[PDB]
Amino acid sequence: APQQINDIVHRTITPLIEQQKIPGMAVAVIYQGKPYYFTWGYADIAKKQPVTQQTLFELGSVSKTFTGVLGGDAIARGEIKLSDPTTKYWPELTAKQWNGITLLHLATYTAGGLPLQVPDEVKSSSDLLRFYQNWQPAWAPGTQRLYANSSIGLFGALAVKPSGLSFEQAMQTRVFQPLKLNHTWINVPPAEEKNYAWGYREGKAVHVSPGALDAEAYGVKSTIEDMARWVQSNLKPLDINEKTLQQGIQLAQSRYWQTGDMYQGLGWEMLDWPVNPDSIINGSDNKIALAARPVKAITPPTPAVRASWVHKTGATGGFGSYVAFIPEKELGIVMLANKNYPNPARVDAAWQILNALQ
Ligand SMILES: *[B]([O])([O])[C][N]S(=O)(=O)C1=[C][C]=C(C2=NN=N[N]2)[C]=C1Cl
Ligand SMILES: O=S(=O)(NCB(O)O)c1ccc(-c2nnn[nH]2)cc1Cl
Repeated sequence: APQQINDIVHRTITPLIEQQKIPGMAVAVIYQGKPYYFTWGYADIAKKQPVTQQTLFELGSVSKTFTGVLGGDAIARGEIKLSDPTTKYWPELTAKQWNGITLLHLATYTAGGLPLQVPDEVKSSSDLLRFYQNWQPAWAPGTQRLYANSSIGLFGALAVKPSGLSFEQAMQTRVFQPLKLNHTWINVPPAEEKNYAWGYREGKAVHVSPGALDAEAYGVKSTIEDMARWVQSNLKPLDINEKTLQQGIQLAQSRYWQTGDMYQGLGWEMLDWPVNPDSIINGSDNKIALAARPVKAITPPTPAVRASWVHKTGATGGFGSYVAFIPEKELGIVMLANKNYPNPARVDAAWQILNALQ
C-alpha cells in the first residue's frame, strides 16, 4: 500500500462517499499490475455488516464486458463469426427486418434501434420470440448506436448456442473458472449469501429483479478481488493460458465503430489515451451514454490499442459500478458501490485517481 496510492484513493473516494451518500464501497487499484484494495461502510446497514474484500456487489452492465469476452471466446473457438446473420443461430427469426442484421450489430448496439430494456411483460421464451419478430428498426443496420440490453443480451444468448451450454455454464467454464474468478456469479449461491451486499434505492434495501436476458446484459455479481483479477486479465491477456480466452479478450477490445471520441468494443468501450477527462466524464452521463448516435464503421476493426482508456459503467436499481484501465500503463481501477449514483461522479473519481498514478 504505497502512500501515494493510499492518499489519492482516500482523498478522492472519501468525499465521493459523503457527497453521494453511498452506504458501502469497495475500490481496487491495479498499479504496475498489482492490486490494492480499499473498503468503506456497509454491505448491509440493518445487520451492520461491513464491506470487505469478499463482499459481492451487483455489477449491472459491467456484466456486458463478461458477455463480450465470452462471445469473443466463441469466435476464437470458431463456433460463431460476427459476420454471421442473427438468423443462423435463431432460425425462427423469420421476419424480414432481420435480413442484414448480424451478430456484430447485436454485440455493438448497431442493429437499428433495439430498445434499452426487454419489455417487463416478456416473461416466457415465446414472448421473447414474439418481441424480436415484431420489433421494427428505426434505422438501417450499422448506421446508429443505441445502447441496449435487448441487443447485446441477445448476442450473448446466441453466442453460446453452438457450444450447447447454457449461458451460465458457458460463462462459468470458459471465463470464470480459467481466470480463477471463484467468487463471481450469475446466480448467487446460498453458500455466498452472507457476503451478498444489499443495494440501496430511496433508502430501501433491494436486489436485482429477474428479467429476460438479465444474465447476459446485467446479471453478474462479484467481489472487489475478482474484479481486480478481471482487470488484470483484460490488461494483460497474453498471460492467459487458455488460447481462445486470450483471443476473446483481444477481440472484445477491438474497435468496431466510432461515435465522437469513443470506440465500441464487445461490451468494453474505449477512447484513445490520453483522454480528455471532460470527454469521458461528460460522456458517461446517461444523457449521452444512452442516446441515439450515428456511428462510423471502422473497416476493418482496429485491433486492441494499448494506449486506450478502456472502461464500462454498470447499474442496477441498488448498485453502481465502474471499471477503467489503460493497458499501456498497466494501470486500472474498479469502483463497486451499493447505491446507483451518477456516472459522471464515477468517471471523475476514476480519472482523478488514475491520472495521479500514471
Ligand atoms: B446497465 O447499463 O447497467 C443496464 N442499465 S438498465 O437501465 O437497463 C437496468 C436494467 C435493470 C435494472 C434492474 N435493477 N433491479 N432489477 N433490474 C436496472 C437497470 Cl439501471
Ligand atoms: O479484424 S478484426 O478486428 N475482427 C474482429 B472480430 O472478428 O470480432 C481482428 C482483430 C484482432 C484479431 C486478433 N486475434 N488475435 N490477436 N488479434 C483478429 C481479428 Cl480478425
